[PDB]
Amino acid sequence: DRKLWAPGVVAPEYLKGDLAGDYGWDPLGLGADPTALKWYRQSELQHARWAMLGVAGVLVQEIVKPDVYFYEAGLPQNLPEPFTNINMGGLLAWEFILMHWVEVRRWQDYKNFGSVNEDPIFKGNKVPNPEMGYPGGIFDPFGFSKGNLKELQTKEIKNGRLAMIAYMAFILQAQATGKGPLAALSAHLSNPFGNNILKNIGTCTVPHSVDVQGLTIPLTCLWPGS
Amino acid sequence: SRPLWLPGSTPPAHLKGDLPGDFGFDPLGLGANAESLKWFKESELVHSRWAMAAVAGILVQEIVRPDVFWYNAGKEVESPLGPLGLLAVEFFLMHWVEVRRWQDLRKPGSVDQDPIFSQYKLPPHEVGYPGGVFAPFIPGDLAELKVKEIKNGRLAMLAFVGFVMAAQVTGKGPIAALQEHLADPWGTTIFSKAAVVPGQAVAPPCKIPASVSYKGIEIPTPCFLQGLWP
Amino acid sequence: VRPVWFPGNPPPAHLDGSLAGDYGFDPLFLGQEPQTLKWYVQAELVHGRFAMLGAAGIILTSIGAKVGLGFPEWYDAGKVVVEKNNIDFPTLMVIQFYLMGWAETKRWYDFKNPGSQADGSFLGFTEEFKGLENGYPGGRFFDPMGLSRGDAAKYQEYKQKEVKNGRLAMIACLGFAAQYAATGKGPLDNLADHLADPNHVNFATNGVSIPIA
Ligand code: CLA
Ligand code: CLA
Ligand code: CLA
Ligand code: CLA
Ligand SMILES: CC(/C=C/C=C(C)/C=C/[C@@]12O[C@]1(C)C[C@@H](O)CC2(C)C)=C\C=C\C=C(C)\C=C\C=C(C)\C=C\[C@@]12O[C@]1(C)C[C@@H](O)CC2(C)C
Ligand SMILES: CC(=C/C=C/C(C)=C/C=C/C=C(C)/C=C/C=C(\C)C=C=C1C(C)(C)C[C@H](O)C[C@@]1(C)O)/C=C/[C@@]12O[C@]1(C)C[C@@H](O)CC2(C)C
Ligand SMILES: CC1=C[C@H](O)CC(C)(C)[C@H]1/C=C/C(C)=C/C=C/C(C)=C/C=C/C=C(C)/C=C/C=C(C)/C=C/C1=C(C)C[C@H](O)CC1(C)C
Repeated sequence: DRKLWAPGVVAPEYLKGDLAGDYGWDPLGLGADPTALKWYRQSELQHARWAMLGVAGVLVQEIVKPDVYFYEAGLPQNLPEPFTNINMGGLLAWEFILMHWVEVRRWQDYKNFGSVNEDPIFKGNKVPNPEMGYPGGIFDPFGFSKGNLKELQTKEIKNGRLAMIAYMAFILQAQATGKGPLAALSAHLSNPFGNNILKNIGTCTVPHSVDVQGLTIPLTCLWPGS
Repeated sequence: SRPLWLPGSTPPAHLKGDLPGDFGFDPLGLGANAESLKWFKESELVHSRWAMAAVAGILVQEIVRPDVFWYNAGKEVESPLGPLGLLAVEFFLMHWVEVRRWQDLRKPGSVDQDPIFSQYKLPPHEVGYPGGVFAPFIPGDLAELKVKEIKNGRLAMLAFVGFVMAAQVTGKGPIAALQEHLADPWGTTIFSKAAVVPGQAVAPPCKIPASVSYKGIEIPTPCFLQGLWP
Repeated sequence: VRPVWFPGNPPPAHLDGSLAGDYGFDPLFLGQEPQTLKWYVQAELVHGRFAMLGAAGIILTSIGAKVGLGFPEWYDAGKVVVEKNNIDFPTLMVIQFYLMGWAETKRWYDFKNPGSQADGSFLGFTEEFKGLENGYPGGRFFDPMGLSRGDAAKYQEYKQKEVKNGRLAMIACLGFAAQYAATGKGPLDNLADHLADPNHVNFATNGVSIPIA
């Protein structure tokens, strides 16, 4: 648990280093209930893993093509060649049902741990689920677990938190200047005194609405000022 | 340890796997009362049987008469026996059978015997499950068929509302809507036809007129819940 | 130990936690007597019942408007159904007062005598108008689904949920009148006006709510 978030801070009582990435933190009291702390642990794992996917998508799609921009990459005009100008309703239907399966299976792993491990169609092999939020079994096709799980668990949480801050960076260094993360890094390395946080905060390059095949999306920045 | 509607869940205390089709699904607590659960079991059986007969009717009526449309099939049938003579015969012939079934529900050990052919009496059956003469040559296990009837019946209850909400949105019978979904799956869903965003709501247009003529006096056809649609 | 409307202040003595939706909100001590409180529980319930019916009425008939149907607004639906349908108006009012004077005086003499209204003096109904408790009549007519019997803890949950939805439907019905006396248009037109521009189309820019515009 040691080496806390600040040098002179006493850790809370419910943060004795059982969970990984535990730094005596929560200066807003949110983890003080245990049933709330397990759910907030699950949501930190969810935001961490989806944020790692977000970072490794945004800074790889401009590696493979630095023309399609990741902000408007959700527009049907910017989809690739076998999916260009697809009906987004059918795509949203695919995603809605295929995620309402998976997420409700994970949710019932939260609500009753151990009751959701079997393949329900093929009543055979289970998933060996050692602790909540870490199913494994078929989610470890390479078997990097069954070793020091605490070590890799701390590694996952630290890279995940860094990727959460990185992805909420990637959006805000794209709302202010309308430029991708490696492209904003190159814009900083061009002139590192007029292409910084100064004279870029205060403008919002996001348009107010974009017609996606008939729908207008409200499209807000996270600060005021266009 | 029976299978459930949601596998990790716990079924409610009033649902103990006794009845067929009991998969622990009653989240609103409607089957808590024991007296009311009998009425609800009877109405699930009757809704399910009418829905199975209706789904088979709409499908067979489409595969033998593709010209005429089942939502309009009560308008163009052109029977020789008049419009109201059909409704009078149906009224008396159904007000008989339904009061017989209702009196079976109220007092089960009351209504078995044929009143005009007194040598014929129905055997002491279970409520909702008459048998005897309604059921000749029953194949295999009666509890297994009693589960299969409720499963196919729940599927057909969902299928009839599927037929109605297809035929009010595309205006076509439920193979032609299936031919829409097989000719272009990505653009013939309900999420393709409709979406509501905070700032505008794109509902699908109606394919049912607000009235039909039908021999003088006109029948309003409410497009179910138009406006409340997505 | 129970949640209160104003944290910190203790709940008053006449208001221990046994009613549905109790949060200790009586600063004016109006229900200090047990029988006047017994009457105001009934009053809060039936105001909540009519306000839930009314709020669902306004919201459904305003989803009917603005989408394209022929429904009017809720402030215009009084005129359009006595003029589109040839309905003489004071007879509709007197039929409403007859039917609801019957249904209300039955309840008004259930409050004055709880075991009454059940002796078959009506058309042969004995247990159906028995009344389970204050503001929760039950029986075969007022609970045909039978949710007041079975699991009692879920019935207490439904009691508190009824009181919660009834409170915010009373607030909504107090708000529809203020949205109409301030703006002058439909409530779900006011919602889409607040959604098309979240700023500047709120109450503080209506010119009426704050006079210091
Ligand atoms: C939404 C993301 C999220 C969630 C749910 C959590 C949840 C948790 N974190 Mg965690 N964390 C996150 C992001 C998140 N973290 C990020 C991005 C960092 C890097 C700064 C950290 C760094 C961190 C440390 C160092 C530690 C934790 C710990 C904890 C646990 C106890 C604290 C608690 O109860 O908070 C519950 C949290 C919530 C209910 C979410 C509230 C969010 C508020 C409402 C909004 C945030 C304000 C603002 C918008 C943030 C700006 C971000 C932007 C500038 C990038 C809990 C499991 C402690 C732990 O592991 O103990 C076991 C611990 O020691 N976290
Ligand atoms: C109206 C027809 C109807 C009726 C009366 C019942 C009655 C019953 N069902 Mg059943 N069921 C139905 C249709 C019906 N079902 C359908 C269509 C499905 C498929 C989804 C199921 C699936 C199902 C399962 C999986 C289980 C039951 C069970 C039960 C029993 C206990 C639950 C209860 O109290 O229900 C009382 C219910 C009612 C009185 C219906 C109230 C209707 C309200 C007022 C409106 C509902 C609106 C609805 C959401 C609209 C859907 C629109 C569209 C999606 C179709 C009870 C005998 C359990 C059982 O068999 O245990 C014995 C059980 O495990 N049902
Ligand atoms: C596939 C659905 C299905 C299943 C499995 C059952 C099963 C059962 N029913 Mg049931 N029933 C159904 C549909 C079904 N029924 C429908 C739709 C109705 C309304 C007409 C009824 C009316 C009904 C009554 C009134 C009675 C039963 C009884 C029974 C039980 C014994 C009879 C038997 O062996 O049936 C076995 C059923 C089958 C093997 C299904 C064969 C289906 C064939 C292939 C024809 C289907 C297509 C056909 C063209 C449809 C048109 C026919 C008709 C509508 C004109 C058993 C539990 C009796 C009972 O409970 O006894 C105690 C009883 O008295 N049911
Ligand atoms: C959502 C609000 C709500 C809730 C949670 C309840 C809950 C309760 N009511 Mg109550 N009630 C309400 C609204 C509500 N009521 C309204 C608006 C009225 C006036 C019409 C009444 C009139 C009333 C009476 C007269 C009695 C009850 C009784 C009960 C209890 C048992 C019945 C039950 O569980 O209902 C469960 C409720 C639901 C599952 C929610 C309703 C389901 C759908 C979604 C509502 C949709 C509304 C629809 C759009 C418009 C329909 C209008 C209708 C007139 C046709 C329980 C405490 C009985 C009781 O306490 O017995 C002792 C009793 O005697 N209530
Ligand atoms: C999930 C997430 C992002 C996931 C993003 C994804 C999948 C992005 C996908 C895409 O980009 C690609 C790949 C390519 C694009 O073309 C398409 C899209 C679709 C756009 C970010 C979470 C980001 C989440 C973040 C940053 C959370 C930050 C929270 C903080 C810092 C709060 C801390 C505290 O609350 C605690 C924890 C405890 C309290 O006691 C103290 C305080 C301080 C209050
Ligand atoms: C988490 C997140 C998700 C965004 C999802 C979106 C936008 C989905 C759009 C999803 C768009 C979708 C589904 C579009 C669907 C279009 C469809 C169906 C097109 C169509 C139609 C209709 C409907 C007209 C109907 C007609 O008859 C047929 C047809 C074909 O013509 C975003 C978060 C943020 O945006 C905030 C909240 C704040 C920002 O500042 C920061 C970030 C973090 C970026
Ligand atoms: C009584 C008895 C007795 C004796 O003993 C013997 C005998 C005689 C044999 C018997 C009889 C019986 C019977 C009659 C039966 C019947 C049944 C049925 C009908 C079923 C159905 C059943 C049915 C069912 C399930 C159904 C299902 C359906 C479905 C899913 C559908 C779907 C769909 C839809 C939505 C729409 C779209 O667009 C398309 C589709 C895709 C098309």
